[PDB]
Amino acid sequence: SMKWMFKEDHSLEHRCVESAKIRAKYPDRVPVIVEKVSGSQIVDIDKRKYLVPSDITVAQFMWIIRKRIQLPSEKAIFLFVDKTVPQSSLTMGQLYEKEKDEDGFLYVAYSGENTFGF
Repeated sequence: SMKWMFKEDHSLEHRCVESAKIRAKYPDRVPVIVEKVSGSQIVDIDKRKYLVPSDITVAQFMWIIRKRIQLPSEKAIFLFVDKTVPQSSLTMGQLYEKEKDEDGFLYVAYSGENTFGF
């Protein structure tokens, strides 16, 4: 189970306000929080917060993260949104609706292994 440092760093209200602010200013983009699955071997990521157009796919977003942590192409990465790996043909906008947190953000976990959940 993920202990999100973004959630320990900011209160529920804080997160609710800021996500609503960013969604009002940029309604065609979805706010994303990215943290590494605890105990996974993969390198930690330098950038945690992401504002991405709802027109891009999950496969495209994964490339962004892969490139961010400079993961070799021959190494796997798996995204988790609430213990389940999301469909790569899905758009971040479609994905936002189904998996958005109570606070208005989309939380994405990543790992080098899919032993984490479903």
